[PDB]
Amino acid sequence: AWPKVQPEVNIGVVGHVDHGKTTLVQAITGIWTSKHSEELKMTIKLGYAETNIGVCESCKKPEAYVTEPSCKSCGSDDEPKFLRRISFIDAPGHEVLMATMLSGAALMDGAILVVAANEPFPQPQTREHFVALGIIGVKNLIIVQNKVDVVSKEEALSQYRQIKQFTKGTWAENVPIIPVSALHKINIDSLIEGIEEYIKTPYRDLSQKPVMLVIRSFDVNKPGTQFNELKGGVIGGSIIQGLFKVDQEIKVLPGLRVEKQGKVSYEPIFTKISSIRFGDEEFKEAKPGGLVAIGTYLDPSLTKADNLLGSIITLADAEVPVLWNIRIKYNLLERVVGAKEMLKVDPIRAKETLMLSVGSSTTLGIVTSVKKDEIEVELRRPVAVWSNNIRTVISRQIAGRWRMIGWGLVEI
Ligand SMILES: Nc1nc2c(ncn2[C@@H]2O[C@H](COP(=O)(O)OP(=O)(O)O)[C@@H](O)[C@H]2O)c(=O)[nH]1
Ligand SMILES: [Mg+2]
Repeated sequence: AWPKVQPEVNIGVVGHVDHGKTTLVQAITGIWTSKHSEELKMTIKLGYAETNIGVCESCKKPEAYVTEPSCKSCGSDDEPKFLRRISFIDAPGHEVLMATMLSGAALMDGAILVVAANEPFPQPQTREHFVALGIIGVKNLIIVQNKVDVVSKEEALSQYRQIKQFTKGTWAENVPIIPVSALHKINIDSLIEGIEEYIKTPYRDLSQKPVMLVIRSFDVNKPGTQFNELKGGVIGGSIIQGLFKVDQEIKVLPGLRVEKQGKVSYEPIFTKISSIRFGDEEFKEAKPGGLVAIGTYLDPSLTKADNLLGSIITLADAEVPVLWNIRIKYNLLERVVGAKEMLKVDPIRAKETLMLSVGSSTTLGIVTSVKKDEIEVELRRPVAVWSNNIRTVISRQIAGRWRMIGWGLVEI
């Protein structure tokens, strides 16, 4: 029947708070995103909801589209044609969402801009998310008009107009607008069809060296003491490129922090892949797409606290520079994140202490020199630079709190 494969596409869900991202994700997948549980909390709150997509050939559209191995909803006893498993990226925070997208933490091959039909468009967060979408160059964008139930058939009209006008003269000039109610499960199939049409699975260079982004780490082992029965540490993450295998030898970068009297260094952590799993199904290899769990032979202490948070996984023999001093070609956002006002950002200065997030990593840095849009930065925690223009997000000290001011590309 329907096979069991890992997800092959990451689709980000963006849009202003209370507009219905989580509800939309639940509509498509049937999963309520976690782990926010009770509102709480540098841990990366990110929900990964998965589902398979299929087409009921014997049905017409959009009803032919299903997420379960049945076509009964269409009226056929045939089995649907499996297409692909999808992974959705959802966030509890607007700040968290911006930091994830701008730092290259939330790898997405396309996205979904959630827009409430009951609020004036575009809301501030909708704008900022749009700029974010543009910057990281996700062009496969579906704009979703949500909450169409609490609005007259003619108010969504006005909204659509506003959207299409907002997009004219931009790259999103031709991106579609699909109206639905996430809450009432209305016209969701159409959105699946659209997801199939405008957000296609990209070609992936199987040759490139394997890189995993560690977005979490932990200890599976239970409270009752195993006593030598202990399962090794598990690392959760997203694979950027290439493939990892079971039993494959890998290393964690930068790795273990060592301090020899004011002498700060990092030693790569070497281990073997004991297991791979997406969801609750086990696998043999792991490619880009979706959130993976990697069973290792690590001592569960090294991984217990999301301790290897902000790290990178590569093959053990891979030549990846772990840099202490980096160069960034940066840009300043027009608005400080989540702030109401205008041009309240000064370009980067001399001895300034910043907070840089490169991927899942977060470290303090000091600017040593600054050209125009070219800054040299010295870090308290080095960064594994696995490609040329990997991205970072920049925060400076304002009023006793870290505030995102810009973003940039690392250059070597
Ligand atoms: N009337 C209506 N309400 C909705 C719809 N979708 C979500 N809501 C409500 O909006 C609130 C915010 O939903 P949520 O999914 O948490 O939004 P997000 O996570 O901020 O995108 C929830 O209390 C829902 O009850 C919709 O399609 N119609
Ligand atoms: Mg939510």
